[PDB]
Amino acid sequence: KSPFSVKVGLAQMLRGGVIMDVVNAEQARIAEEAGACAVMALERVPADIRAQGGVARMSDPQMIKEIKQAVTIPVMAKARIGHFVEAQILEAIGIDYIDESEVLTLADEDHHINKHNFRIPFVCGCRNLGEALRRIREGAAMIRTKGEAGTGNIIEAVRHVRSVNGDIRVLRNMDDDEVFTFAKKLAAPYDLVMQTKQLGRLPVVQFAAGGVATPADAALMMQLGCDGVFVGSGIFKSGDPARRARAIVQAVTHYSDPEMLVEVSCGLGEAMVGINL
Amino acid sequence: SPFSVKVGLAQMLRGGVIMDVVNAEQARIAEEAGACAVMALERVPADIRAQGGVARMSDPQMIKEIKQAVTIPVMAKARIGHFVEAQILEAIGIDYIDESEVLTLADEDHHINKHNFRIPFVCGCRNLGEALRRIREGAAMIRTKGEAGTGNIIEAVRHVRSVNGDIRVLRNMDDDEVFTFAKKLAAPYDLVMQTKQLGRLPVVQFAAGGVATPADAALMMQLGCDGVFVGSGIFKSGDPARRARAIVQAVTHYSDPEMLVEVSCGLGEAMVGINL
Amino acid sequence: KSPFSVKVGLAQMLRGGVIMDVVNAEQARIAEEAGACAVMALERVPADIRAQGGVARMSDPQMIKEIKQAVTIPVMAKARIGHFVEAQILEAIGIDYIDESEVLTLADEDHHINKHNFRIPFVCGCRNLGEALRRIREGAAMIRTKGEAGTGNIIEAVRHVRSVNGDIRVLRNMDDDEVFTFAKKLAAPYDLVMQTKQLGRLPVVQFAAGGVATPADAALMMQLGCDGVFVGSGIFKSGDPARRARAIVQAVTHYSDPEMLVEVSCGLGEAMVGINL
Amino acid sequence: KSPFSVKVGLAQMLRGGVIMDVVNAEQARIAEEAGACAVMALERVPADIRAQGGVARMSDPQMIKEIKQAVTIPVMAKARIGHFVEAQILEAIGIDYIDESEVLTLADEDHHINKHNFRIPFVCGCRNLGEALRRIREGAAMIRTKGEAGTGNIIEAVRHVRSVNGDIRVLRNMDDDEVFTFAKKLAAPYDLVMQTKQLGRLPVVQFAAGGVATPADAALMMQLGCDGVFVGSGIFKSGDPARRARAIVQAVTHYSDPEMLVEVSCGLGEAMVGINL
Amino acid sequence: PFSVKVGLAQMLRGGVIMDVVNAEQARIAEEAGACAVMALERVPADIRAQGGVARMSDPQMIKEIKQAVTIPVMAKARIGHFVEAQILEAIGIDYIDESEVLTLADEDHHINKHNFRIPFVCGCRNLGEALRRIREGAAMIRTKGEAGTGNIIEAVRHVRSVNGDIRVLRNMDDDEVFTFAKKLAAPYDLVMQTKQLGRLPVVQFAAGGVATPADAALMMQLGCDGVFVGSGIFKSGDPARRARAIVQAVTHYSDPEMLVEVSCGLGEAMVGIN
Ligand SMILES: [Cl-]
Ligand SMILES: [Cl-]
Ligand SMILES: [Cl-]
Ligand SMILES: [Cl-]
Ligand SMILES: [Cl-]
Ligand SMILES: [Cl-]
Repeated sequence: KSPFSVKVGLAQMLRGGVIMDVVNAEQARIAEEAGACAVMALERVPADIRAQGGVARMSDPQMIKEIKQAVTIPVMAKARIGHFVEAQILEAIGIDYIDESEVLTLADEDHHINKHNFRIPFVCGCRNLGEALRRIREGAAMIRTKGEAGTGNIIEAVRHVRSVNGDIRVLRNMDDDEVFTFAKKLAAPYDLVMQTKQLGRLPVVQFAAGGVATPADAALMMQLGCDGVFVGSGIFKSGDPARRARAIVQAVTHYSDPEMLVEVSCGLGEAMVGINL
Repeated sequence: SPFSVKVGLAQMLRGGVIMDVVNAEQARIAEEAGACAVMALERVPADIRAQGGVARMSDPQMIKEIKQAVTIPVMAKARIGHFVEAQILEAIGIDYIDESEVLTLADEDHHINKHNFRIPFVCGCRNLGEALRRIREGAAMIRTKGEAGTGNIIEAVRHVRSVNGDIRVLRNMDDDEVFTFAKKLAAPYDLVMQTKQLGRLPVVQFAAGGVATPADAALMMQLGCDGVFVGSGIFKSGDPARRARAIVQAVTHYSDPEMLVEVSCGLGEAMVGINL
Repeated sequence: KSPFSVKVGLAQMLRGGVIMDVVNAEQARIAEEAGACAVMALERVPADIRAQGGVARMSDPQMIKEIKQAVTIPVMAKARIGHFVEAQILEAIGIDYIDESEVLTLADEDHHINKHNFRIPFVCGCRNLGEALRRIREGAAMIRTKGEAGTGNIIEAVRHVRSVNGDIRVLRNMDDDEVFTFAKKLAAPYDLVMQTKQLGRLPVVQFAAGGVATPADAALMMQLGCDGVFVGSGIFKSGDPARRARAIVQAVTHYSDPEMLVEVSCGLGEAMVGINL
Repeated sequence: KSPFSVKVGLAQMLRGGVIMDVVNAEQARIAEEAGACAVMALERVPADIRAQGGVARMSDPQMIKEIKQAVTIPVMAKARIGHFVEAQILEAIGIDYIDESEVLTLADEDHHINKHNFRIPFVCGCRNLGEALRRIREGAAMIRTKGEAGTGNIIEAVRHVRSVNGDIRVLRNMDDDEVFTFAKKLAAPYDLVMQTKQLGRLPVVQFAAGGVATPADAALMMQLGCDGVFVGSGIFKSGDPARRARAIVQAVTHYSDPEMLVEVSCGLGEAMVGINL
Repeated sequence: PFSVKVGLAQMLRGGVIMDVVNAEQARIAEEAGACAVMALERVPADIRAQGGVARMSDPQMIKEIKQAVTIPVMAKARIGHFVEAQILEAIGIDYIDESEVLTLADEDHHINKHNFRIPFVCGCRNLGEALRRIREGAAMIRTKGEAGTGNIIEAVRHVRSVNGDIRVLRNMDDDEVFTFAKKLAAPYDLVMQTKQLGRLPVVQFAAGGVATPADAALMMQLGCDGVFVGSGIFKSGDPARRARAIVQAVTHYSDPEMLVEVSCGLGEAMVGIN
């Protein structure tokens, strides 16, 4: 198996999981104790990046090391889009995944990181199938929806999931002779388009992200065909994070069980208020 | 059919007022004033409008508290397209789901597939095409969208006259022209024809959005509605129990001006609202 | 005589009069004592509706009953445009006229009340001859100018009076064969256009309203050919309402007597400040 | 019976008929022998007016007298729109109807003839219900569709018939309170709009005209609800002009009988070629 | 019943329908193996070139064609001209084509085809249009293609559009079908029927610009049930030969050796217009 396949295989172990944003070791422990499949180490949640502005960069390696030592589940961290040196540093710290993330301040407007130059697997965002496939061709081993970051509004995530999955379904029964033109119109590599056609799904793990605020939101993403979910702001910017954390984890595990969804949602305290754009 | 059963259930609400309530005391006041059902929520449309934020399905705990406090039917709101919010609501054991545009839209392109549920749904509309599209998706009851949270009836009047006006056009239309009419409404032809034959919407049809006074409520009834929703209009007024009873009576006695005078007389401050 | 003629006849008794807005029984008494020909009962004057905003509706029947009991002159009250139930309620209270009024919040954007379904006479606003005739065909028994409400600026009333009267004068000597096209261009019913031509004036009583703030303003409206005037804000939002009320009444009665106009205007105290749009 | 009701009654005798354009007495005789209910005397058919251009006016009274003497059925003739003196002349010749016709050169861009000043009944064209009602208010006793003149293409006639009849149907069940606004939007007299509502059809005889080239076209107009048809150009250029005339007459009389329509259409010779605009 | 009319048209599957202007041509079409003939007084290439108003053909010429052959006879009525259709039905022909090559008679409404006993064919350019025509009572659908040019480009476009949207619909999330029906402006029930069947619920032919055997076989390889040919045939050295070649191309559409043979030495195709 190729080095890319190995990275793809590693991310498959996250299936059925919730990845939680954490700003310190206590939060990392709460996330792990609630049953998160991984933590995403950062110095500012997307809701605070949105509200405060400023330039948002890779976190101090010291804070990332503190998180990595506090838990036994995988640790991810964010690098700015195109900032291949930030990614070099992260990889050298010994974390498990890099998220080349649009919630940080864009560092390169025209090019993403060449992810094939790394041993560590990367996650990238997308809003549509063409974007997902372009990120994979650059070497992303996992894809998430961009959703809308820091608002608690699931609308954009739903749009992106339906866009990606919808185009995958179109591709499945398409006349093979029309696939060349479809690849052109997606601006995506033809070989990856054909692989997606043969598989009937994205050739890497696909998670939802952006605006998941409630257990209902998380389960909705799973019922729409995601492999798992990222939660950022939605937890520690809520009234009771440990309980809310557990509730989201349970919602993802038991996504097709309305009785369970009722139980975990019942009396959950204040959700993040967020912002309607 | 299971659809015809849901549609038959909603018929009991004809002649009624459905009231928004935020707690059990309010649910009791609504029931005692003679509401035909209550709509459980954590924020009235006037406060959603004023405060903003993302508005979602209410905590199932608060909904259970309301459902235990009254013996009339309980409805609750789910965001448009949020089929999992609807699954949760159904699992709580309430009577109706309102797939509601006053909450924050969750799916810009698709509504809930309401036929996948046992519980009946209410949906909003602004015109006949929209009403028929919602019914085809499985709505068992339709309301006007009106304008939410303003106390201004103008939009509800516009929507009621739009829906009823197109129904009246359809009634005497040349049959050969109905195909093109269905196309122009972007509505399913079979439901268009059913509406033509019936001379009205094939489900219960209520007014909603901006009903603030007994006069407003009776106006909606005189324009041909089966009943009215009231949200903000009550508990954001000076005396809600009194105002609640007055709206109920107005709907029951909608063609009786002497009664309308009596229930409107000395009612205290209506919601101030907003001219948008 | 037809029921419409009876209503028209009843409004003719207001000719030469001033109709005053009043918010309580004391004000109604002051208006009556100053010689108003009728009072218009309401919970908010147009200057306060303009300043405060909010939805403005039919007044509480209790306050209207209190006004009706406090005076022996006719009582009018306002209903929102198109709100035929508000009008039903007013008629059932036993007042003398309904004003289907644009100073309240519009209830029906496309249709006015079908005024022929009522026994009580209605007043409606207009800005031009076509609008006046459309209101009359719907069953208005009296017409007023819309003017500009709540500003104390007479400019719009003058515009509307000159527009209506000017088109009436055009109509008077017009070639009969051209009247069909004129009716079309006014979007007014041909029969009412011809009746106006034969009469040489509106077939109902015509009052000025909107922005009448001084005795000079009131007399100007009368010299321009109005049958009487409405005053709202212009009085009780002035420095001394009882004196100002009397002065306006006298100005309307003695509109062509400059010596009298001087006397009633002399030392009148502060007029409403208003707003120049 | 008002003088208008008498004119309207006279035109009702044409119901179920075909009116044919004729340029001389021989053609008038052929039209009558084929069973036309009336003839329309003119010096140029609409297909020649279209092709040649020039100013098209009232026909020479000599040629109209020659036609009127050649037949015992009613004789109509055309006057230019607004040309009330052409209409005076026609009436003084002693013909039976005047067509105030848009196929002649417009004489008054803003005003039609005041048809109430004449004893003779008039026919006017329309494209929609508002136009029809405006012509009737001016005194038209009969209405035809304008269709498209001189092309042999029935599309416009169908459009106009469906427009008029469609709006009549809308009007029939409309909320009475909404009829005022409907009259305004049609720019039509309210009283005539209400009369049409009560009757459920136009208050005068209504014929199709413009582009009727075949028996199928004629019967189509009748099945769409017309009282009869005008034919101009569609007839007289033929192998056997008399045969096409008879076929159209039979089609109108037997409009709901497909077997009869087959028979009269079978082997009819060349129809007018016409023009697709 | 509608299902009877739809069943009848299914017999035309694997066929070529040929435009004919007289009885000799109808005989040649039948002898060459056409599954039906379309009677008309002017081919679409002459309608295009000459202009004028184009209407239903004289019933006499239609009767002459119907007597000359034993295969089904179709004829054209103008869009919305329901009386032309009444007349055609009364002559006793087998199908009516409510046709856009004739001059449009109603800009806003088609014939209400359910009021007739005879099956109708209608044109389309896309799936929404096809479903609307079917709901009005069409028992068979054809591509509009481009009429009277001999250029297959528009037929290819329309076939790919219809079939492409059918394939999209087949594996679409059921919850998304309501919005898809709205966007097609098509009746939801017919959209769902199409989804369940995986094809149009009536027979679907290619038409417009089929000029060669290669064109005909291309339409079959793209998933059509058969083809219409108009202009493409009768102006020829040996009209009978081109007719037979197209029939054979449709029957043997996946056999390149056969396609070579029938195309070899065929004489001048219609010149047409780009
Ligand atoms: Cl940025
Ligand atoms: Cl929203
Ligand atoms: Cl307003
Ligand atoms: Cl002209
Ligand atoms: Cl009138
Ligand atoms: Cl055309």
